This record gives sequence, C-alpha cells and structure tokens, in this order.
Amino acid sequence: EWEALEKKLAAAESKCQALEKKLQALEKKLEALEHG
Amino acid sequence: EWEALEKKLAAAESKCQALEKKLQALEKKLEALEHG
Amino acid sequence: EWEALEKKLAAAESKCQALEKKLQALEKKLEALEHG
Ligand SMILES: [Zn+2]
Ligand SMILES: [Zn+2]
Ligand SMILES: [Zn+2]
Ligand SMILES: [Zn+2]
Repeated sequence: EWEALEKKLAAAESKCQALEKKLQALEKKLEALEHG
Repeated sequence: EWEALEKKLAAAESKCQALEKKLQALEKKLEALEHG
Repeated sequence: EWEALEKKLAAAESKCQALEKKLQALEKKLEALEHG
C-alpha cells in the first residue's frame, strides 16, 4: 500500500543516517591508527 | 511510475543492508588492529 | 505528497551511493594498515 511505502522510505532514510554515523566513528578509530 | 518507485525503494533497502554488513566486516578488521 | 516521496527516494539513493564510496575509501586505508 501507499502508506506502507511512506513508512518504509522513512525507515530507510533513518537507517542510512545511522550508518553514516557508524562510518564516522570507524573513520575516527582508523585515523587514530593511521597517525599513531 | 508507481511500481517503479516500489522496486527502487526495495533495491535501496537491500543496498543499505549490504552496506551495513560491509561496515560490520570492516569494523571487525579495525578492531583486530586496534587491540593487536 | 507523491512528488515529495519521489524526490526523497532519489536523495536516499544518492546518499547511500556516497556512503558506499566513503566505505571503499576507508577500506583502502584499513588494508594499508592491515598489510603494512
Ligand atoms: Zn589519516
Ligand atoms: Zn543507505
Ligand atoms: Zn576497539
Ligand atoms: Zn587485508
């Protein structure tokens, strides 16, 4: 249905934003190793 | 069209789930370096 | 609205593709550490 598509998109947007944060945290740890 | 939007969302959900797995695998390698 | 859903999906697709690239760049740095 239409409303179910709405909510699926919103969930995918939120999951991608959580993955962006998780990658930023990994990048921080990697850079500590790379320069230390 | 409507059905093409349906299938695009499903593909984006699946691609994001593959990226979540890929990040988990990287995190595993990073943690090995970080503590070894 | 319908057209706003269209554009939101397209933005989410593009953001996920940018995250895929960012993860590939991190993987490259991690592999340099892992084998060097
Ligand atoms: Zn660096
Ligand atoms: Zn994503
Ligand atoms: Zn650790
Ligand atoms: Zn390796």
